[PDB]
This record gives sequence, structure tokens and C-alpha cells, in this order.
Amino acid sequence: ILRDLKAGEQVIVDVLGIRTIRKTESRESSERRVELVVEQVAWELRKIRDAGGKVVVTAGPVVIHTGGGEHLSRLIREGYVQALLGGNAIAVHDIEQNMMGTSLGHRHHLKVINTIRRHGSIAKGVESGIIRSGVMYECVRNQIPFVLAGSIRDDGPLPDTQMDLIKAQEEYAKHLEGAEMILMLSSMLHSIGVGNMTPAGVKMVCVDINPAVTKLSDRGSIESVGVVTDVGLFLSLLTQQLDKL
Amino acid sequence: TSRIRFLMCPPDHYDVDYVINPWMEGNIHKSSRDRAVEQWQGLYQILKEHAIVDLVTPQKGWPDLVFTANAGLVLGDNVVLSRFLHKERQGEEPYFKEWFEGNGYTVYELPKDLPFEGAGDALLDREGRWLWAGYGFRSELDSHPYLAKWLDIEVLSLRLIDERFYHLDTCFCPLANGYLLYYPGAFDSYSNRLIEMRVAPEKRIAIAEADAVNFACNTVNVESIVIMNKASDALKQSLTGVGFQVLETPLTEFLKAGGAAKALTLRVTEPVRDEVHANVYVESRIIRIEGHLLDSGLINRALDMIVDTGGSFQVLNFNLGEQRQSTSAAEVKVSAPSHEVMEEIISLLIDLGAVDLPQDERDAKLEPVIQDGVAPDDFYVSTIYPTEVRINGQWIKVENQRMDGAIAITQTPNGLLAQCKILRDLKAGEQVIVDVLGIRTIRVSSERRVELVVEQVAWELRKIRDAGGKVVVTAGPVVIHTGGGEHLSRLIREGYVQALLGGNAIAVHDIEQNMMGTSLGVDMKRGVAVRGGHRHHLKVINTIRRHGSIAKGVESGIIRSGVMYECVRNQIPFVLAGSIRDDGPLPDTQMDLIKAQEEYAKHLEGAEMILMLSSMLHSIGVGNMTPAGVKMVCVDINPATKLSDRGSIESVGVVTDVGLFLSLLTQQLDKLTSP
Amino acid sequence: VESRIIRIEGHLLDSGLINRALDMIVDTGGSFQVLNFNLGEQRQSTSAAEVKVSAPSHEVMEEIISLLIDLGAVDLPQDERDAKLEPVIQDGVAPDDFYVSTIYPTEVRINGQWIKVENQRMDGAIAITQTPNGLLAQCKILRDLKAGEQVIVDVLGIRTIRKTESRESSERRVELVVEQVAWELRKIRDAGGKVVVTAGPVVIHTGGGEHLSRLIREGYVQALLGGNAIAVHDIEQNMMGTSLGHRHHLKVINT
Amino acid sequence: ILRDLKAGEQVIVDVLGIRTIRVSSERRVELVVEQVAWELRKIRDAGGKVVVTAGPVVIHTGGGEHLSRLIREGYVQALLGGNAIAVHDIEQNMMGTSLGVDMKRGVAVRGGHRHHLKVINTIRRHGSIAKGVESGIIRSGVMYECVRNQIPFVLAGSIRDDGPLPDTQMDLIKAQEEYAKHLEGAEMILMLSSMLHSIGVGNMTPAGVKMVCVDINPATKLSDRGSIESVGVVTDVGLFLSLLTQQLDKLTSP
Ligand SMILES: NC(=[NH2+])NCCC[C@H](N)C(=O)O
Repeated sequence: ILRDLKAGEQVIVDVLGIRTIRKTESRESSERRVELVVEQVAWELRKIRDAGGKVVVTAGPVVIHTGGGEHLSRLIREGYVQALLGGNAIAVHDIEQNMMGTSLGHRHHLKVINTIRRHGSIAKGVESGIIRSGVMYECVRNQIPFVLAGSIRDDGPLPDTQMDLIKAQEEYAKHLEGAEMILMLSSMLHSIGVGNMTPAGVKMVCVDINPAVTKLSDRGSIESVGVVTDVGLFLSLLTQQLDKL
Repeated sequence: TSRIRFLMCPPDHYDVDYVINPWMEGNIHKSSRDRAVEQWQGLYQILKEHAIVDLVTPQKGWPDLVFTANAGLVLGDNVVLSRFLHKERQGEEPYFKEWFEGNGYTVYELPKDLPFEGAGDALLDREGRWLWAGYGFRSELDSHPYLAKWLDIEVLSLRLIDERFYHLDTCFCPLANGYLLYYPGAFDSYSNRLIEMRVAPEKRIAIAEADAVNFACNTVNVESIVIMNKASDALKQSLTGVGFQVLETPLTEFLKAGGAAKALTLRVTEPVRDEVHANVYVESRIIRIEGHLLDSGLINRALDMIVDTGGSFQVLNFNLGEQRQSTSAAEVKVSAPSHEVMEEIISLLIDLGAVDLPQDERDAKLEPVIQDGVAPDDFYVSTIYPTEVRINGQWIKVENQRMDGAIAITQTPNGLLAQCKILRDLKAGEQVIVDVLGIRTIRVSSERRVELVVEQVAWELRKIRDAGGKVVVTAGPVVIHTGGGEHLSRLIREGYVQALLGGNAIAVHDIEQNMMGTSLGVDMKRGVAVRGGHRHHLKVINTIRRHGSIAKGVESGIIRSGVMYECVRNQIPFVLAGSIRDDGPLPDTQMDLIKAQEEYAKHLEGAEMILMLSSMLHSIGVGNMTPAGVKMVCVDINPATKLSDRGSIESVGVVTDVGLFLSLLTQQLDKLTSP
Repeated sequence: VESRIIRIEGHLLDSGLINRALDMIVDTGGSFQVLNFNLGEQRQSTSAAEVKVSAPSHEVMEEIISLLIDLGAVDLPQDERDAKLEPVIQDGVAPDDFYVSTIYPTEVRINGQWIKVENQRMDGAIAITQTPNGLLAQCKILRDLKAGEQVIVDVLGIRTIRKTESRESSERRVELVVEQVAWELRKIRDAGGKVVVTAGPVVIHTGGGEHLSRLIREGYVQALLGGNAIAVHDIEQNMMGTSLGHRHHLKVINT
Repeated sequence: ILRDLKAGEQVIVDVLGIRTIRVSSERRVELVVEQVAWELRKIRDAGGKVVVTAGPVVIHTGGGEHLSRLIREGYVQALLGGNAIAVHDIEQNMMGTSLGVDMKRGVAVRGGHRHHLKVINTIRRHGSIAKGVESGIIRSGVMYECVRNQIPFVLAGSIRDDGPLPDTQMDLIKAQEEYAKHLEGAEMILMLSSMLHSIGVGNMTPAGVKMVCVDINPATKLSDRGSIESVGVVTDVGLFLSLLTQQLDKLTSP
């Protein structure tokens, strides 16, 4: 794996001189209940921004896999997001989409992870101009803090990813301080995690298509709302509904 | 003094005329009174060969008078008279009272509207040591301390949870020499825990559902004789194996009304010990609650949570507000069968904004921390809501609120600080709130395919086990939630599993199910809970950290069964990978994920097959590390499993419930052991 | 605006009974005022509450009393009245404002007597007959009604006899498809082609209704194939702004 | 279509001369299986009446032998269904296929309509499912058992029916009538994955009748009659039926 390579070793490049040895037959919800919710979330998100509040977002790679990418970029770009919490995959997938227009097809994916490790961090791949757009791009430009927490499933990982889960929890917690809204977009594990840490009196929006996730918004109906459509659609609507000024 | 006497009543006016239990349903006027007579006569006559039998006069218009087991409870010269829940049986009370009075018994009557239905719902230990009392469907929990005082006996309370077993004597039967005949499925986990503390395993005779719906616990025991309706051969061997002689007599016309042998009798000569006196474990506490109770269904929320948790209530007063839009106020006497249950209930009501009577307000209890990152026994588990605790008479706001934590009290220059902390952050010297005093808050695979795959995978597990191969299982907490953990621990125990790869949560919930019978506070004997609490599994996390490892938890005796138990007992290597959502974590969880990946990969070497039991995050991680030519079975209920990408040859996927799969899997591995 | 006082009994606080009653009232368009509350002495004692109900019109009052009847609410001993009866004058059609039966055991008051309804079924009417064997009340489905029969209208003189605890994909793969379908549908219309639509009531239940209307309105649809439900649900949405709540639904079919 | 063929017409046979020009947990399903089994046993002993309404998925999924065993052993007093469930069950027993898919395998690259159209045509030739059993060409299955043990069944027509069978009621006013008549005195209704028919049957049933509703799609949530008299389980219908007969067996042990 990439992180086990030692300076000095020879590594195969290009595609000459390679064959495989397979056997033979080896080889042989509701929707405008959503713009309902959206229209509300949009307005809450408005006034918190104006009032100098603090919004936190958790996000899974599914944001990138649907259209969600550039929409989250705008949000962070236009002052709506004061922190972003995720894992390895959301950062690598965003960077793959912006650096190549693809979203995992493994060559593109691994080439991204290797490049960011070559430069030594995501902020350095931005200072050096290899990253010029996207979710992670905006965070660095606009100095929005992010924490990427490791998982048992991580390729690489990126240098930025916190593979010590104890410190990862403490970094999540610290950045959650004073949060008024937590925006949770298809972030599966990270949503539950953030939930656990967050006290009442904090508005929490939860989006996923699995309406079996929104099930686990076991707080008020006045401090929790859960919708069940894809974040692409959601973040899309949320962006043009926000744009209506 | 050694002569035994029963009260019965002949079925002259017997029939099924109404429906007040599930057995009666569909059975109205389907009773054959001739067959009822000859069946009653059979019992009467077998009973007269071993005892005395007195009779009440039968009374037209009260068919269920034949079930004298519910007339009251007699101990010595005292009888507490039954008070029936349903009015269809309330007209029996005068006729029972009259018989009891005419036979010289001192008759105690319960308050009106407080139900209690007699020896049918309360059963003496046969060596007179105590009284077993049921509640849940008929008798009320708050009748129990009356029994203790009036009959002067220790009273133990058991909660019934199956509506087919609505009287204690339908699923519970103390016997001579201390043997017990019961049906575990009729009780909740706390009640079962209790039975298991009081009656030794060699003296427990837990019966099967086939025997229980023939009313095999509804048994009359004289000395070494047990009389019932129908007994399986398995049951007969069990009983006569320990010295009882079994007598079967058909009682099916009475099963149509929901009773059998023991329901048709009442033993009025019961052993009185001089050393035996009143004793109540039932506790009660009065709370006050205010808001829009009728409006937001808050009062109905709270009462539901009390019953569901195994407690009971009496609303003492309800008062509508001043004007039309005002807040309502209630005062509720809350009752529990034990302190442990009271603490679960009060935790749940604190959360809702209930508060103590001014006269009963108390300081929070404190116990010190003596180990870093370990809380003392019975620490209070915080919630997401704003919280004040009462220290030295003063209510103070808790800081850094957060849900699955403890509350630590310390002295500082500027006064007392009350702080919410997670378990691992607790430091020696700190004082932590325990108990519940002084606390308030301020607020799609077809059937055909699943069977075929179960055939294949079973055949392959058998094959690999015989060959000295290596099977690796990766499983998530849903395996335990869904109810499939005994199936998993059986696989591990019988040698089909060589390594277990998982996370923090599956280990916690499986130890939780085996220590308490709950997974995330939801009792497993029932499929349900009005809510479910975090007290049970946080206590697990804290206990294991106190010991220092799951292995130390097994060596000490506090873990006796389950998945993790079997891994330890049969030296099966397991790896627990950390995640961002982990409570605790357990001492055994690897929170360095570079090390985790390494350990996963090492235990994956030489694997011939991998079982992936509903844990997406871990199944992908494990898949990523495995080369082709390893067989992979992937089970999850969400079709997006479609990440089984390696072809028909070496990766099969099935879309169904994981416990259901595991259930059929062990079943299939059994019928391959027939020859 | 109309007011009534109802009475409710049972285990009101722990069953959620009185909570459900208040919810129905407010959600259906009325308002309530709890006048009094007698608490039972023990948990199994019965409790009673008297509640004033307001509605903005008669139509909404009877909609609300209907839902309350199911939960077992009654008129005061003093306010009991006979059910209003109106005759059937055309086979298979009920008189305006006929009461719509539910699945629960029902009694009606005729000539001061409470009478059990036979052949109880939901979404029917109740017919009253004087027979050689006395008064007969039976549920009938609308199409079984015969000219001459008397049928209960309004909501007076009706109570239920329940026991106690009786009563206690991807998305812009879509605008992908859409954009294609839209264009095909365009040129077929222009070319004088022929488009056929099948449609289930789910079109109406979501927003779909008026959108399908436009399509048919602006020449895009040359035939429509469906069932009973799509037609009744469309007509309910346009005639009342509701979409099945059974009174609205049955009133449409009867009309 | 088959019913439009007139005597005298010549019809192409064989294949010559033809070308074309182109989510309930495990714990809950078991508990409900306990309850429903106990209730079926109870009702059978009492001389009660259990009514089953079932759709073709029962047969597709592979649960028909379980259903025909229930009917054979006396737990079912009436069967209410449609054209399709009758066709596929006779198809499975005559050929081992449901919609051309071999049942010995869980799979088919495609699956053809030849097998069940041959069933529809054969039964119309005899004139009834009953005549199909008397002649020997139907020897097993759901419909077989109904005929052999004289269990009344009603088959309601629908818009999607091929054929139909001679036994299908294509006048739906009559269908509703026949459904309602066979529903009188029912103590329990089993609803085995057939939404259209389960709703129709529900609409006609008064409260106080026990209703078990089994379907794999949670929207079953149309079980509206309360915890007391309507239980719903979300799982595969054949799997349910499999555990159900298994549970009815171990209640026959003593
Ligand atoms: N001890 C008993 N099991 N008694 C059975 C009583 C049966 C009676 N019909 C009832 O519902 O109360």
C-alpha cells in the first residue's frame, strides 16, 4: 500500500509487462415535503449567518457522488459554514472531482491520494496550485477549519486524516463549541458521532435517502428535522432557495 | 397440621359467556358442559386421593366461579380477598367472602379499584419462605405491599409480558423441595434475573412453548405428585427424573376459558413459619409534573414510560390551569418493584421535567473516583438536556452538557463546579453523582434463494471446519440488535469461526444482552420498548474498563455467555476497530487505525472464507484487503450488498435479515449432523 | 361558528384518549376548552372530562363529531336526541349529509331507543326500517340503497360500543430522463401523434394533479386510462381540496 | 388472445415458419410467528373460520407448498385471490416453473410465457380448475388442495388478467359480493402479500376480526386497526409461511 513504500524501492510505472493469471472461467419519502423543509432550513441558515452565528456541516462522499459538490462549495464560499467535519473519503472524492472530473475508476482515485501525500497536506496542494476548486479548496482559501477522522476503510490515508480516534473525537468536540446549527448531509457514522457530542438547543438538519439512517433524530421536532431525498437535490434546492434575494 | 385442603367449585353453571383474556376469544358458548363436568370430575377425584376438597356453592351467572384459584390468597388464618379487574368476575367476590367468613378466616379487603386476583396471581414458595407475586395484566403492583403486611410474608414481584400468560400461575409453579416449573418467555429480563438469583439451576425446570400453551405450569402439587392437563414426554422425564410422579387429566373445556388444573383449586392450608415476616421490595416516590399535559400528550408519554419500564403509578391529583391557555399540573405516585427499576424510571422522568415534592428534595449522592477513567458503581447518566444538581442545599447548573457522560463535582476558588464528563476523562479524586436524587432538567431476496444460499454456505462451513481451514467473520451491532447473537456465539463455540473482526458497538451490545437481556435498553424478551435507555450499556462500558479487558471480565465471572464470551473461552482472536462514534471505548478497542488495519490484515492471512454480517464500514475495509480466490458471503438487508463485485464464482450476496440468515444457517448445520 | 359540549370517559390520562380527541379537533379546524376533570381515585378508576368543542361551520362540526364518536365521546344525559333521518329517493344514492359508518360497533337512537347497527362495515350508510321484528338498523353500501329507505343524516344520536381498551434512486438522472421525455412528448404532439397516459391516485396524492391537467389542457394527451380511485381522488381534490378523511371521499362518490 | 379464438380457425403450432423483423427484526418475526401459530391452532380446534387472501408473490417467492399444507391440514376455510396466483401455482405443479423460471434453481437468464399460457389454455379446455383436478392433470398445489378438501375459493378479476381462467369472476360487482359472503363469520384473516386484495378485504371487515398482514414493503402500515386486532410483519411471505408451518409442527409434539 502506498504508505508502506520506502525510499529506494523500484516501482512499476506505465502498463507494459503485466498480465493476470486467472483460470479460464475465473475470467468467464415525499418530495415537496422536502422544499417545505428546505425552505425552512434555508431561512434558519440565512439569519444565523447574518447574526454572526456558527454553522457546522458533516458530509459524506455521497455529497460528491450526487451533484452536491459545487453547492457545498458555494455555501462555504458565501459565509454559511464555519466548520466542516468528515472523513478521508469526502476529501479525496471532492479533490478527485475537481482535479479530474471523476468520482470513484481506481487509478484516478489512487493518483489523488498519492499526489496529496507527495505535497504533504491538502493546504500545500492548494498553495502549489494543483487544487484550484471545490469543497476542500474553499475551506483552505477561506480558512474554514476541517477535521477528517479515520476509519477502518481508509485508502492512504491523506496526510490530513486523523487516524487517532481519541484525538479525532476531541477535535470534533472542540470545533462543535458554540454551534447553533449542525447541517448533516449523508454523513452516516459522523452524524451519530456528532449527535452524541451535541447538547440540546442546537438546531440539527439531517438528510439521507435511507429513511432508516432522520430515524435517529431522536430530539425535539423543534430542534430536529429530517428529510429523505438525496443531498444533491436537497443542496441544490437549498442553494437556489437561498439565492432568491 | 399435615392435612392438606383445597377449595374447588363445580361447573354447574359453567360456560364461556364473555371474553376477558385471549383464550376466551372465539370460544364464547363453545363450552361443552357435559365434557366440562366429566373433566372437572376427573380432577376432583384424583385430588381427593391425596387431599381434602371443600366446595363453594356454584352460582348462576358467574361461570368463572369454578376458578377458585382467584378467590383470594390464604396464609394461616388470614386471607386477602381478591378484587377483580373485570366486572364480569366482580360478582364472585361476595360468594368468596362469604365462604371465607363462614370458615373462620380473618378477611382483609383491598381498596376499591385496586385489582388483585389471588393465588392465581401470587404463589407461595412451597417451604413457606416467601411469596411470588405477579403483576402486569390483572393484579396491580401496588397491591403487593398489602400482601406483605396482611399475610406477614416477604413478597417478590415478577412482571408478566405475554398476554396469553396473564396470571402468574399459568407460567409459574413452585414445587416441593424447592423445584420450580416455569416458562421464561412470559417474564421480562429483570424478573428472569430475579428467578435465577433465588432458585438454583439444578432446581429450575424451564419448559418449552409447546408445553406452556397446554398449561403445564398450571400444575397442582401435593407432595411428590404433580397434576396437570397434558405433558410432553420431555417434560415427564424431567419431572420424574427429580422424583415427581406425573398425573395427566384432560382439562380442555376449561382451557377454553383460560384455566387448567391449578386454576380450579385453592389451597387453604398453607405452611406458616414463625421466622417469616413482612418484607417489601416495592418502592414508591411522588413526582410533580407541569406543562400542557393534556395538550402535548406529555402526561401520557410519562405514564407510558413508567409501565413500559416495569413500574406502576397512581395519579394523586390533576389540576387544570387558571385560564384557558394555562398549564396543567399533576402529582403522580410512581411505583417500582425494585430500586434498580426505580432508577431507570426516575431517570426517564427527570429527562421529561418531572421534579420531586419540596418535602422530598434531597442532595445528590456522591461517590469518589479511585481509578482514572472509571466511574463509581451506579453513576447517573447525563442527557442532552440542561441539568441542575443539588449539592449542599444548592441547585447548580451542570456545565459542558453532553449525553452519555457522568457528572463530576469539584471544589474551586469561585465555588462548586458541576461538570459533565465522558468516562475516560474522569480523574481519581473526583466526586461523581450516583443514584437518582438531586437532579432536574430545565426544559428482498426470495425465499427460494435464501434457502439455496443457506444450503451452499452451510456445506462450505462444514467442509472448511473438517479440513482445518480458516473462516473469518466480520459483524456489526445489527447482528445483536436484530436478535441473532446466540446464533453467532454458537458458530464460534462449535468451531466454524477462526477470527472475529468488528467494532466497539457489537462487543458492547452483546455483553449488554448477556448481562441484562437488553440491547440498547430494549428488553430482548419483548420485541419492543416505548423508548429504551442508555443506562444498561454505559454500565457495561464502565464495568469492562474497571476490569481492564473483556478477558478480565470473563475471568471474574461477570461475563458468562455470548459472542465475546465464546471468543475468550475458545481462544478465538478478535480485533475491534475504533470508530468516531465510539462510546468509551472498551479497553480492547484499537483507536489507532493504522494499527487496526494492520491487525485486520494479519488476521485475514490464509482465510478461505469471509462471512460479512451486516456491517458496511467493516465489510468494505475487509474486502479491500482480500485477494481474489477467497470466498465471500455478504449479508445485509439493504440491496446496496451490490458491492459484491467479485463474480458469481467467489462472492455470493443475500438480501435479508442477518439474524434470520444466522437462524437458518445453524439450523442447516444441524441437519447435516444427523447421520 | 358552532359549539357543543361532549363528555369523555375511561382511563383518560394513560391511554392517550383525551390527547387524541384534542388533536382531532384542532387538526380538523376547530378548537376546544376543557371545562372540568374528575380524576379516578385508583389507576383503574374511570375518569371523566367535559369538553367544549367549537367549529367554524356546521360541516366542520359534523366532521369533528364524527371522529369523536369513534373515540367514544357522548352528549350529556340532557342533550340526547334522535338521529335525523332522510329518505332515499333514487336507488343507489344516499341523501345529502348521510352519516358514514366506521368499522366499530355502533348504536343509533330512534324514538328514544338505542338500537344496534347490523352488518357493520366502514364506508357505508345506515338504513332504518320498521319490521315485524321491530326496528332494524343496518349498514349498506351506497349502491345497495333502495328508494324509500330512511337514512341517518347529520351526527346526532350516534355512539359506539367499544370495550374500554378497545378504545385504548438518483435525482438528476431524473431531469436527464425528464428532459428527454419532455422533448419526445413535444414533437409527437406537434406531429399530430397520439399519447396515452395511465395514472394512479398517487398522481393526485403528490402534487401531480394540476400538472396532468395542464398536459391534457395543452394538447399533450389523447387518451387516459385508469381506475375508480384516480377519478374519485382528482374530483375530491378539486371539489374540496382534500385527498383521502372518508366523509369527503364518500360524499364525492355519492354526488 | 385465447378467448377470441373461434372454431374453424387454423392456429400455428410448433416453432416452424416464424421470424421477427427487428425490515422486521428477527426477534419480532419469531414472536409474531408464535402468536399467529397459536391462534391458528386455537381456531382450528374450535371449529372456527380462517380466511386467507394471497397474491402471486406467495408462489413466485417459493412459498406455495407451505400454503397448500395449511389448506390441507385444516387451518384455512376460504381462499380469496386473483387470476394470477391460481395460474402460477398450477404452473409450478405441472412444470416446476413460475413464470418460466425453474423453481429447482432460483434463477433464469430470462424466463418464458410458454409454460403458464399452456396452463391457461389447458384449464379453459377442461372448463374449470375442478375439471382439471378430476382429469388427473392437476395433482398438487394450492388450488389442488382447495378442490380436494372442498375449500371455497373466489378469484377476482383484474385488468391485467391473461385468459382468464374459467373460474375467475370478471364481473366485479359479483366478485365483491362473493368476497363479502365468504367473509361472514371470519375470526381471522391472513393477508399474504397482495395489496389490491388485502385492502378490498379489509374494507369489508368489521372490527373485532383478527388480521395478520404480511408484505415485504413497509407501506403494511395500512394496518390501522390497532395493536389489539391487527398485527403487521415486514418480511418475505414464503419465509413467514416457512416458519409458520414449522411452528405449527412443534406445537404438535406432545
Ligand atoms: N388462575 C387462573 N389461571 N385462573 C383462570 C381464570 C379464568 C377466567 N375466565 C379469567 O379470565 O379470569
